[PDB]
Order: sequence, then structure tokens, then C-alpha cells
Amino acid sequence: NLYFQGMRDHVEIGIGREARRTYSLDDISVVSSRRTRSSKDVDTTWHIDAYKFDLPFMNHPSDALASPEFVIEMGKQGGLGVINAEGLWGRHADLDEAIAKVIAAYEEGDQAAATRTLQELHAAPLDTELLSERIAQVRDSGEIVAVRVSPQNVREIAPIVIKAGADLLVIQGTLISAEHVNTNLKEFIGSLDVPVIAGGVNDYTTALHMMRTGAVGIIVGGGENTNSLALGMEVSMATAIADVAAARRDYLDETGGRYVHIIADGSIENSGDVVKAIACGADAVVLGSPLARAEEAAGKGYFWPAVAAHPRFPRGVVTESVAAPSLEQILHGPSTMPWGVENFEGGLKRALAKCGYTDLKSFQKVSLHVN
Amino acid sequence: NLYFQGMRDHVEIGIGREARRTYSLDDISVVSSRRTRSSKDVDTTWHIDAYKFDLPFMNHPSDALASPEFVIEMGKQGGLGVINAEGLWGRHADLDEAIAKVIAAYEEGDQAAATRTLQELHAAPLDTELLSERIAQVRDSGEIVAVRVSPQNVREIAPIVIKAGADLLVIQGTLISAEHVNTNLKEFIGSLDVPVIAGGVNDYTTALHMMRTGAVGIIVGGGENTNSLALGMEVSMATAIADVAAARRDYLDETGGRYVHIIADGSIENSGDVVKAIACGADAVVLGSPLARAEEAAGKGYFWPAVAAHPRFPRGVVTESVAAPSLEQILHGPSTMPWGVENFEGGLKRALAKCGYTDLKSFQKVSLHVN
Amino acid sequence: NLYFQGMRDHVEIGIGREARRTYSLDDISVVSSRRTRSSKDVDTTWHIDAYKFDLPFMNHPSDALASPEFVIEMGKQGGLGVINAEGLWGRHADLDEAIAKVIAAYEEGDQAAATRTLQELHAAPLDTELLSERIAQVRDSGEIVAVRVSPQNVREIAPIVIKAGADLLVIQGTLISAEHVNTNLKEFIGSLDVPVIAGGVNDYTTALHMMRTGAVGIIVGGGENTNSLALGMEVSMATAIADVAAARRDYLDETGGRYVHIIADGSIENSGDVVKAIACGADAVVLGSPLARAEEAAGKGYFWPAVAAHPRFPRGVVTESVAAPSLEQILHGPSTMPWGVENFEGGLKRALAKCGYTDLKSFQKVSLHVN
Amino acid sequence: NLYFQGMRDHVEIGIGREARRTYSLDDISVVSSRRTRSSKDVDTTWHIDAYKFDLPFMNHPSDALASPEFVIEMGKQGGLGVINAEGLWGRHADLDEAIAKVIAAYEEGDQAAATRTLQELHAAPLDTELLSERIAQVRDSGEIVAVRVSPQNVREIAPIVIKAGADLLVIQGTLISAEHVNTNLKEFIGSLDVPVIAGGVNDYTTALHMMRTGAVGIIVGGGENTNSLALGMEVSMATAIADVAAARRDYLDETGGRYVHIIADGSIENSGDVVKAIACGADAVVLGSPLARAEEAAGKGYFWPAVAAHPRFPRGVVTESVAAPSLEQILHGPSTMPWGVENFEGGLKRALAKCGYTDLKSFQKVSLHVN
Repeated sequence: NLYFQGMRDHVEIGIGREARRTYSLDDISVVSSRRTRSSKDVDTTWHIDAYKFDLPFMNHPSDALASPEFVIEMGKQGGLGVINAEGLWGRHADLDEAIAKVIAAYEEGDQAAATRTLQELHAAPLDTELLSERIAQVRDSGEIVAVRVSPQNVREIAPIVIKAGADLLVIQGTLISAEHVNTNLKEFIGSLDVPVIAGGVNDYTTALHMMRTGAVGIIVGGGENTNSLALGMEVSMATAIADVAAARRDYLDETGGRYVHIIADGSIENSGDVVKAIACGADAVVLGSPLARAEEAAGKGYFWPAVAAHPRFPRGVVTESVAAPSLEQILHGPSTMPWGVENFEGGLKRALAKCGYTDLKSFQKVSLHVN
Repeated sequence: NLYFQGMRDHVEIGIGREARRTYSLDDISVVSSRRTRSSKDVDTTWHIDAYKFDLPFMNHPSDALASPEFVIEMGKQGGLGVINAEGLWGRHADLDEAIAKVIAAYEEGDQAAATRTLQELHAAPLDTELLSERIAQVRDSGEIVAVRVSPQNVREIAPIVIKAGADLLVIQGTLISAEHVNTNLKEFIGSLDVPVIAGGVNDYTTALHMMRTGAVGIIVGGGENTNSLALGMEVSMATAIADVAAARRDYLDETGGRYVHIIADGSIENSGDVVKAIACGADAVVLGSPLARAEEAAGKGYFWPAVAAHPRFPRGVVTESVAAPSLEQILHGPSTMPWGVENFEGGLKRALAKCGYTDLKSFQKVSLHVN
Repeated sequence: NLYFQGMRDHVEIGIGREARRTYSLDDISVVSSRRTRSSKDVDTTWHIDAYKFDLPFMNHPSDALASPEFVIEMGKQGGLGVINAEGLWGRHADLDEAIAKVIAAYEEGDQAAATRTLQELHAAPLDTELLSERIAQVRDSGEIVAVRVSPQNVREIAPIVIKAGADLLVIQGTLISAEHVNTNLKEFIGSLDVPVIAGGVNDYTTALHMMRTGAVGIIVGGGENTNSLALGMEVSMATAIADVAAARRDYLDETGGRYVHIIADGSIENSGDVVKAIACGADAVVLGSPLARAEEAAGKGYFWPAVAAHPRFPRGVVTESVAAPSLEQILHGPSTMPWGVENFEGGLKRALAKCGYTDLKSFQKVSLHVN
Repeated sequence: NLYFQGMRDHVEIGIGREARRTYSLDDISVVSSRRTRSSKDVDTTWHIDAYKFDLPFMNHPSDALASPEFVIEMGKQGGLGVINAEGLWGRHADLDEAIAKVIAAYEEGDQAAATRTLQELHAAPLDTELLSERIAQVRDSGEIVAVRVSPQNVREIAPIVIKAGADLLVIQGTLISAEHVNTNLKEFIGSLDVPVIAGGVNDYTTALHMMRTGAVGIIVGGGENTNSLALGMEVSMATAIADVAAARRDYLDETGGRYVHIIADGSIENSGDVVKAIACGADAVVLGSPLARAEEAAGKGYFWPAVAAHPRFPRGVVTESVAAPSLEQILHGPSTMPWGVENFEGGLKRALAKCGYTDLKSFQKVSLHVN
């Protein structure tokens, strides 16, 4: 079986060189083989660590979305709001003014001026007291405080943001490993009194090693980026989620029950993509660019990942969305758009119900087609 | 054989996760391996229950097509006219005025205003006496009266439309199951004195269970909808028709001869798509958007499925067609367009004849290519 | 071997329904594994029946190309000129005027007016004396006279065109069979004193039966047409040429040496397509739309197949090409365009030479890639 | 294994005709399965013959890039500058004026006038003293002098360019073989006192024979050309690099250690393509059209291969790029563009580091995905 399956799943690229066939969310679809259920009976609650969210959604931690206002509203709307500790929050007193400059640059001088402007704004020094002040606004709302730090600066910044009120620490790059060789993360994560979500991790082995650090969640994928063009690396999200889910299953066995959550970030533009991510093994999803249309989004319709601001090798671009709906409408409807970019909750519940499922974990076994 | 075939027809998406390879009508083509026949010798008659139609065609039951005028003309032209009981017919005294508002909204404010306008018009209460009056116009023509009801409201609405003159009841959603769990259909169908066509059903098991309810026909596919984007569900029509045909074959055996018709609705834009649907196992086809060009179509060139009007989660859009031909010309020619959107009869007969077949049932065994 | 190969070359479309995987010219490419040869050493001569052509090319017999002038020039330039007996030649005294009307209709009213105009012009009665007069112009030039007749009217028209001077009879439809059932061709072909080329034939069995009629050549493919959209039939030319070549090999064995030529018509836009057709087994190729750019082409840059003029079910469209080059330049260069649409001879010879071959028959064994 | 693998890697095109499945750089991606390294620890040095280049890059030898200024700057920036001996350098006293005419022709009269203008400029006689003068400018800079000659004229031109100062001879056509039959290269290469790089070679056998001539490097691929359209030949670069790498491995064994470099030229538009080429087995890469944006590029944003100028069968086109960056910025950054067309060094190092590698040779074993 594994002999013939591996034969089928691999190709000879050339004499003495093989590759593994892998799949994107666009390559697959979910199938109804069961008696249909009612969408009103579908449970979309997300239980992670000590938290229960109404929706299995976290925003991507880019400043294009995540003003303090937005983060609080994400929590009010049933999801997990996530802050970028290392973007514009601690670097510019007037956060709206900084965002406005990126927008102006994009409209006046395309993605080139936008990149240049992002590079300059992110090059300004990080004022930890200003960052802490903004985190306190989120904390004082009563919503759960999740703060993202880069793998590069986690040891320096994590204690500052935890002191400021972070309930959950997100260590997120487009790609992370548990062990890095320079010129450990287990002890560091073990030392914290807050749960940690870490990523991006796209392979089984790296995932398993990351789970062994004590992380409560693993982010699969790299969000929005230009890695395919710049690095020749393109995550096949269906395969990546499924492989990381296999690591989760094996880690559950090895520990006798510790359940590490799989959170998909990448290739997610609509509610169908969310459905497919859950089907592949994800417990939850990061929503990025679809939330840029929200009235509350800091970037007014524009989106960019943090990696768009790298000073030497930017790997992201500013995109613009295609009267703004509220974040509530985007997440809960009523939808006035049939393209799956509003009422994410409704689409998720209807898909599960049509397929005969009433909870997210069970839906990870739904039948799949590859088209 | 089944071991290696299943190996070939499945893929490993990732570690411990498999998917079935499936196919669309666009993926396939019909092949001539036989002595050619004459198109004048090809029989396209469709014998279902007590009816014999000249053409194996029914219109999709959306108001964009199905005014009383249109429905009658579909019957006059040799097909089966189908009415939407739950659209605009019972909700607005002036049906042309209601249609005009959707058109105006689309031209003035794109698919957003169209969706909003459809949502509002469908939210108006259903007057069963107004609906019955319109059904009576169709009944009084002498054409066969087919009326569609949603799975949701079939128990309430079916008896009203049967009383009004329905000869055939169509229970149609984008996806239906024989058994639904809320918070049976066999007894209900068995209680009626009219034949029932039910769908959409896309899988073998659901089809077999639906056949066991007493339905005389099964609709395969979901018509036009945005399920791929909104739910992550995309019907692979070639595979779906073939799978439902296998259920039909097995149901024929189990009952000793009861023949349930397979009617394809989805992925059908031209006469070649119709040919391919029959080749895969369909006895007949629903024609939707291609008929929107007809002079008699209520929507004047525009099309939309009923699901475009859902108040919380619309899953369809208003499309516009690319001096109107008559429905007669669209169905029987002479065609002045070589793209397969007129003279559907002619294309079907010519395809069968070129492939060496003179009837629709036999054509279900034609050789296929996958390109 | 055949068990596993057939498994690999077939797919399960659905439960109990299979299809054969097939390939287009666009799917393949020719490979150099040998010592390179010089293009000046490559022999492109085409020896068929009693004729030797400098180039293995015949024009597609549509009036958009084939005025008497053009046909003669095709012969002067080293190929085989082919006349449509059943187009405009015998139907309109002023052939340029008729062509001008199609052009005017296309520019003034798109493909709809063009179709309508073609339908009307072809509906005018065929004057056999006018047709014979035009054929005599070609005959009197000293070039080889090839005349195409439809399968439908071959018994009526073939003797007229042979009397008028035809040296070769081409019986061409988009698809032909040796035996047709209505409401034989062997005896008919056997009765003629001229060699016969017949097609289109795309399958092994039909080809073998057509070879047994006495035909000296088989046309594979249907030229330009809308069969994919109108009939759900799309020829996979790489597979079709290869399958018909297998019939040729077997027919050669069965007869002890009778060699039936394979002439590809379909999917041929550039010199690379020609190369690929020969690689798959073709002895020669029909050039259609690429020749419409020739100064001598009757249609002044426009192209259409005869099937664009069918009165009830047209299956072709008028296309327009993208200071006219001469037919000599298109066939022999010098090319000033690097896209393979001029100097067809040069491209063919260079491809063979780069691959290590110096004649067309040997090149049918060249290594292939599927991309 | 080889039985089933070959079955899997081949397809039946038709009865009795097979093809090999092959792959492009676009079909693949590189995978991180290891602990990540730091990009500052990645060694990108290229050791070939007696030379050590900071970057594993050579420019494509077309005049659109390679003025003497540009060639020198390529060397100053850490790569290998390569001169076309047979382009405009020896044919026109005023090289900028000649380039200006191609640009003018392209802007005023599209790719047709550009082709015609290139044909005429290249038809002017080669003045070996003018060529030698320009080569001397490069030589006097102190940078390494690499000069390209065509396979056609290598015996005549190679001694002239070596006398003028060439340190490395590049014998480059879109496709070359070790042995050519007209109407040897080992002795010729063996007679020279300079190392030789030869190509394009895309297959194992031709590569092995070319290695046996004494060449120190093999160019895989044909640069930019229209061979797919004109000849029906399209190089699948992933497969071609891998196959030529297998020849390199076997040649290393047969000789007991002679290492022939693999240099990819074709399908390389961005840093991700470079990464993928190295992963497939390349030691270095030719950069062509991406360098046309450099302020120092002779063609001011325009690019063309030498084969665009062929007098009878041109196989290339003039393309235009989409305030000019310096060549330094294109090769070393800082990048202000996230699409992988600047800071090639940075992208290469970051990709290796993310995948867990610190040198180019080791990276040839990185895991691959086929998407």
C-alpha cells in the first residue's frame, strides 16, 4: 500500500530526482454523502487553552487591520483579536497618520512607493511604552489580548507585551522552526505563564518538534506573501494542513491527550476556503485580507502583511479590496454578496450542515474531491 | 482491479488524508468509433411517468425565465415547462414590474443592488390565491403543469400547487437528501397522486435513498450557484451524473424494473454540455441560463437562480446574456450562431448520429475521452 | 503491460463509467536526443500516389483561401492546391463580390451577420458549368488539380469535377466513416480512375475501414470548427494522429505494403504544430488559417471553414488574421516573424535537423515529451 | 521499481506511441523540512576552473545587456560578465546608435520592425579589429573576460577572441551537440588553453558526450526563444537540469572526480526561478531579461536573444521591461520590489537558509513539491 501510494504521490522530475505531488485549497472540495443537518444545530465554538471563542477565527496581525479598535471589535464579534507588537503601534504616535501615508503612497506611486513607505515607517524605533499604552486599551476593553511577536525578537519583546496585558502570545513569521542555527524555544515557552501559538509551520516534522516546545497552537502557512516568486517556495495548504494534522494526531498519542490546535493562515479569501481548511484538519483559521473591507479595519480597504515592510528583502505587497460593511456583517451577516466574503459564520455552518456535520472537529473527516 | 483502480482514482492530499479525483463536463468529450447515422433517424423523445416529451429538456424553475407565458411556450416547443411556486409569482401582483426592479437594480448598482432587490422582493408574503391563479393560466393552456417547491416548504406548498393543477411536483434545492435531521419524504411522496422529481442529489448513496422514496426522477447538480466560493462545494457533474446513474442501475435491479430518470442541472451552457450530460447517464437536462436569450423569457436576457434571493446567505448571482431569438429557435433552430446556444435539438441529434446512436438511452454507453 | 498501461491511460469518471486520457498537439513537444544534422540536408518531399510535392502541405479547401489564383500558387510554391467544389465557385458568377459580402457582414455585424451571409451565399444553386470553368483555369496552369467534395454529395459531384480536370479527389467532412446508415464507398472509390483522400477520421477502427476502401490518404481531424461547443466532440490531435498511424501500420501489414498517407487537419496554427503532427505519425499537413495572411488568399486575411455556412446547424466561424506577405514567404521565408507563422518549410527542416533527422517518415519515431 | 516508475512517468499518446512526462520550473517548489539557518551563513560563491565568483551568476550574452560597460560591471558586482562576439560589437562603430535603432523600430513599428532591424544590423560584416578593441576594454578593467561564440563559427572566431583577452570561451546556441553531421569538438576544446562552457544541452546523453569534450561547464536550456511555436520544441527546465545533473554525476564517476558545472539558461525571471534551478542540480544560472532593467544595460530596458536577428528564421523577440535600478541593486539589493526581480543574492541566500542549507551544492538535494 505505502509502496504503490508513494509511487502514485511522487513523480520523477528527471533522472535521479523526485518530487512529492501536493495540493492547494483550490484543488479540493468537500462532499455531502450524509443526511443533511440544520445549520442552526452546527457548533462553531473554538475551545483553546482556557478560552472559548464563538467563532474559530483570529485576524491576521497586520496593522492594515489591527488598530486597537479593530482588535477589540474582533473579540466583541466572537473571534480572537491579534495585535502586531512589532509594526506601527510602538513606532508612530499617530497611528492613523502612518497608515494614511502607506495609502497615499500606493495611490500616488503604486506598490513601489507603498513598499518604500512601509520600509521607512517600520525602520522608526520601537517605543515600548507607546506599544504598552495601546495594548492597555485592548486589555481595558475586557476582550482577550493576543499579541504577535516575530521569531527574531520574541525573547526581547514577549515579556514587554505580557506585562502590558497579553493573555496569549503568538510567535509568527511566514515560516518558523522549533530549533534555529545562527552565526531553547522549549525552555522559553515553558517559562511563560501564557499559552503560545507558533508558526508558520508547513511540514510534519517541524510541526511535531514545535508541538514538543509546549505551544498550544500551530499556525500553518505564511499568510499573504510573495515567497513563490522571491524564494521559489509555495505552500500547498491542503497538503500542509493535512500533514500538520497528522503530527497533531501523533503528538496526541505520544503525550496521552495533549491537543495542539491547527490554525490555517494562507490561501484564505472566502468562506469556502475556510471550510476546506477545517476539512483538511484545521481547528481554526486566520482571516486577513477578507477583513480589510470592514469599516473598523485600520487600513480602510487596503491590506499588507508585515513582511511587505522588510528593509532589504520585502516579501509582501499592499493590495486594495474589490459603503463599508461592519466587521459584524463580514463575520455574521446578513450577507448581501454571494461570493463568500461576508457572513463567514453562516457559510461555515451551512457547509457543515449540508455535509451532515454539527461540529468542527468531526468535519475534519469529511469526504474530499480533488478537481 | 478495484484495488489498482481506486489507487489510480484517489490521491493522498497529505499524510493520512485522501481525496477522490472527480470530473466536470468540461473535462470530457464524446467519441465516434461507429458507422455514422443520420440525424433525421435520431429519437430525442423523453418518456417519463405517463408523459412523452418531444425533447429531453425542462427549464430551470427561476422567474428570470418562467413567466406563465414562457412555461406554456416551453411545453408548446416540446419540453417540460417548470414553475417556481416560491418565487415572485405569489408575492407580487405585477410580476413584470417585480422583474423590472431586479434588472434596474443590476444595471444601476451591479450584483450588490440586484442581490438586495431580490432579497426584498422574495421577502414579501406568498399569496396562495395569486399563485393558484397563475398556475391556472398554465393549466388552461393544455400544457403539462410542473411546479417546483423547496425542500423546506414542500409539505405546506405541494398540496396548494397540486390543487391548482400541477401534474408533476419538482422538489428542488441546490442539494437535497431523502432524510434530514432538524432542531418521512417516502411517506409524503407515497401519499401524492402526482409523480415527483427531486434534487439536487450528487452522490450514489443519497440518490439510491431518494429513489426509494418513490420519486420518478432525480435532479443531479445544483443549477447555477456560488457554492464553490461560499461553501467550498463544487459539483463535478460528469462524476455526479455517472455515480447517480450507477444508483439508477442498482435501483432498477433491486425493484425488478423501476426506472428513475436522471435529469442534469448544472454546468450546462451549450448543446455540447447537454450531449456530455446524456453520455454520462442523464435521461434529460435542465436548461437555465441558455434560455434567458429567448424572446419569451421573463427576465429579458438576465438570469438568476432562486438562491440569489436568500435573505442571509445568498448563493447566486444575476447574470446578463451575451433582436431576441424565439424559444423555438433556441430549441429547434435554424441556428445562426455556431457556439451551440441555439438549435439544442439539432446539436443533440447530430452528436448522437455522428457517434453512431439513434436514441438517448443507448448513448449513455458512448466512448469518452478525458482531455 | 497492457493491463497496467490501460489502467494508467484510463480514468474512472464515476462508478461504472470510464474514459480514455487523450492528448492535443499543445500537450506535447519533440525532443533532441541525437547528433544534430544540417537543415540543408533535410528532405521534406511528399511522395503520394504518382505525385511528388516539394512540401508536405495542402491548403484547407475553403473559399476564404482557395480562389483559382491561390490554388495555382499553392502548386507553384511546392504544395498541393485544393478546391472546394461545393462552396462559392459554382454558385456566384463574381466570386470576389461573394467573398466581399462575407467580409462586409463580419466587419459591419460581427460573426452573426457573417454566419447569416455565408448561409445565404451557400444556399444559391450550384452551376456545374461555372464550377467546371473555374476548375479548367487551375487545370490549364499545369498544376496538380485536387478537388474536395462533401461525403453527402460525392456520388453526384465527383464525376463532374473529374471530367473538369481533377487529378485527385478529396472527400472531406469534419468527420467521415467508410460505412454510413441512412433513412459502397469501397465500390465507388474502386470505380474511379483518380486517387482519393478521405476524412476526417480520428479513430483506429474507422481509419482501418477507410483504408480498405482504396483511399490513398486519410485526413485526420476536422479542420477549424465549433464541434467542442456544439456537439461535445473535441479531437485530441496527438492521440488521433497516433491512433490512425497505428491503423496505417496494420493496414501496411495486412496488404503487404500498401502505404496510406496520414494528413493532419486541425489544431495547426504554426510550424511547431506541423512538426508535432509529423512526429505523431502524419505524412503531411493541411494548412488553413495560417495561409489566410497570404496576399493571394481569396479572403484577404479572413478565414472560415465550409461548415460555417451550414443552413441549420453552422459549426464554424469567420476569424480575422492578427502589408500582406506572399504565399511564397509564408511557405519558404525569409521569415520576419518569429512566431512560426512564416517560413513553414524552414521551421520544419530546422526542427527535424535539430532532432537528428533528415526525412519526414523517420521523424515519426522522434522522442516526445508531454508537458 | 524502474518498471513501475517508468510506467508512471510515461503516457501513451496513442496506440503504439509514448511520451515522457516532463516538468518546468513553474511546476515545482522547494520545501523546508530542516532547522532553519541564517542567511548570513549561506555561501553563494561559485568555484569554476581557476575562478571564484561571489555570485553563481553570468549574464546572458546578448547585446541588449552586454555593452563593455555592463560586462565590466557584472564582474565588479560579483558575477561573470559574458560578451557576444558575433552580435553588434564588431559590426557597428557606434554601438549605442545600433542599439537605438532596434529600440526606435520596436516603439515605432512593433516586433516586426524590430526583427527586421535586428536582421539588417547583424547582416553587416564582422570587423575583428573593432571586436578586439571592445574586448580589450573589458580585459583592461581587470575583470574576468568571458566571450561567447556560436557553434557555427567557433573555429574561426574563438582564436580571435582568445588573442583579444578571453579567459573563458562560451560556445552557446539555443541547442548544441558534441558531434554534428554536415553537408572534432573534443580535439578543438583540448587544443585551447582556456576553459570552455558549452550549450544549450538538455538531455542526458548529449550532456555526457559534451562533458567528454573537456568542457568545464554545460549550459542547460536555450535562453529566451520562440522554439515552442516555431519548432515544436519546448525545454522542460526542471527535467533538463535534473537529467544533465545525472550525466554530471556519472561523468564524475567515470573520470574519478572531474566536476563539470551545470549552468541554467531558460525560464529564469526571478530569484525563485534561480532557487529552483539550483535545487534541480544547477551550479549557477544565466540571468538575461531580469538584468535588462539595470541602469548599465545597453538596451535601456529592452531585451532580445541573438536568435531574434537570424536572417531567414528568427526565433526570438524583443521584449520591454515592466528610474532604473543599478545592476548592484538588482544583484545585491536593497530590494524595493517584492516580486523577486531585485536582490537576487538575498533571495537565493534566504531560500537556502529557510530550507536549512548553507551552500549551493548541498541544496541540490533539497526536498521538492510538484504543484
